[PDB]
Amino acid sequence: DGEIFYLPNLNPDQLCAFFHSVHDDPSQSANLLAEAKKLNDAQAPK
Amino acid sequence: DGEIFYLPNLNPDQLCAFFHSVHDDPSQSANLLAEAKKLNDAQAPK
Amino acid sequence: EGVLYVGSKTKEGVVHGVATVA
Repeated sequence: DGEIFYLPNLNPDQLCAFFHSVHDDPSQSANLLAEAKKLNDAQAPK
Repeated sequence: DGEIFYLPNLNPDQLCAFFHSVHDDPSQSANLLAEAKKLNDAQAPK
Repeated sequence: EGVLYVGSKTKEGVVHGVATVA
């Protein structure tokens, strides 16, 4: 029942933005989560 | 370390404040934790 | 069908992750 994907890279605005689209319509969640992962990956500050 | 906590009942906007306190003040991410879990506690019982 | 806001209480003390529920 679901797995976890942490996005410790994304700032509050980005982070909040992910579920904002999701919660409006949980169908795109997987897609959104992806862009979250992808974002996390895109900027991934070490 | 790594004590997972779920915020299913909180909405993007509810969670918004959490990051804001958390990223602005990591020094209280636990006291902040309390608040999100508080909020997730607050609105939890529908 | 959705994603769950999850956090993990760690060294930094709170990470914002997602539990994607199918």
